[PDB]
Amino acid sequence: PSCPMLCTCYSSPPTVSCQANNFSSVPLSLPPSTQRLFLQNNLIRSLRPGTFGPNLLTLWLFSNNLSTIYPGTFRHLQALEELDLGDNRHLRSLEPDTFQGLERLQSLHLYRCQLSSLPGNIFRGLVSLQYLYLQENSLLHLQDDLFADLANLSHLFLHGNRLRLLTEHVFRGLGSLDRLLLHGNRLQGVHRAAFHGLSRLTILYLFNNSLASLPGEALADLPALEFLRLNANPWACDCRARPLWAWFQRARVSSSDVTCATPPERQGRDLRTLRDTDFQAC
Ligand SMILES: *[C@@H]1O[C@H](CO)[C@@H](O[C@@H]2O[C@H](CO)[C@@H](O)[C@H](O)[C@H]2NC(C)=O)[C@H](O)[C@H]1NC(C)=O
Ligand SMILES: *[C@@H]1O[C@H](CO)[C@@H](O[C@H]2O[C@H](CO)[C@@H](O)[C@H](O)[C@H]2NC(C)=O)[C@H](O)[C@H]1NC(C)=O
Ligand SMILES: *[C@H]1O[C@H](CO)[C@@H](O)[C@H](O)[C@H]1NC(C)=O
Repeated sequence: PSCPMLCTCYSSPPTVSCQANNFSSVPLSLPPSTQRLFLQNNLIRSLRPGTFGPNLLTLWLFSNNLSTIYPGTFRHLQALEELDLGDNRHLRSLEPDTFQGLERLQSLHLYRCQLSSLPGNIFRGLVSLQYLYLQENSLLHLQDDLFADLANLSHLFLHGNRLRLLTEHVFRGLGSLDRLLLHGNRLQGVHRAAFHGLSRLTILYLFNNSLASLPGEALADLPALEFLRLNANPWACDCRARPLWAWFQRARVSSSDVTCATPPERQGRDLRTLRDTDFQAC
């Protein structure tokens, strides 16, 4: 059985290229030796157990039409290092054990799949994961401990969702994280301890959200921070600004503008142009 129907196969490494055939299902008779499987740009609707072989290292399923990944689909892909399920606009939800088995996975792409929520334990056990792309879904909340096992995660992209709050332990377990992108949500509130333990984080984007203030304790929990983007938020330059203002007095970081939206008498000024005297009556 040497190459799946309408695909092209290569031997070093063992690769099966099945891109752009308008397939409705994953082709049959995948050689067990296959390490790279390229199924992007098809119209595949469902995935089931018994479809993928155990030697896969790379599996690209982006730009398909997936709506259901049945239980057990990925369970025996112990070796898998990269899984891209991005751009499946009707996917919508994932069952809680979808990634069980994938303890060697290093990159997981879930961008643009209409996810509105995730199971709280969906990323459990993904101890190898270094890159997780969840941008441009419709996510409304993230639970505490949603990433708690992801000790090696370096990039977490959550921009372009519908998040309103970051809770106390939403980022617990992310001790290796280097970049956290949360721009283009609707964030209104960040818990004072939401960034606790993010000791290696160097880049934080929070621009284009609905933040009127941010707690001073939270920036202080980012000792490694190098670049912060805070622009396109309705910053309140009243007594609420004092902790962020104070942090910026000491901070050595690159930053965007932090433009006051309110009160009218400070609208348009940068929050760093305020002086100690402006906060004396707080
Ligand atoms: C892409 O997947 C979507 C969602 O499963 C399909 O839209 C469903 O299509 C059937 C028509 O056969 C309807 O019963 C459902 O109302 C549709 N659901 C939604 C949410 O639109 C669509 O047919 C699929 N297209 C291809 C080419 O695979
Ligand atoms: C601010 O962020 C939002 C994402 O919430 C951006 O908005 C919308 O953004 C685009 C249209 O301008 C489209 O790509 C989307 O279909 C639409 N999405 C949502 C969820 O509303 C908006 O562009 C961002 N603004 C800037 C200047 O970056
Ligand atoms: C798949 O490929 C064609 C031709 O390039 C594309 O335009 C078409 O819409 C796709 N097929 C189906 C069945 O929709």
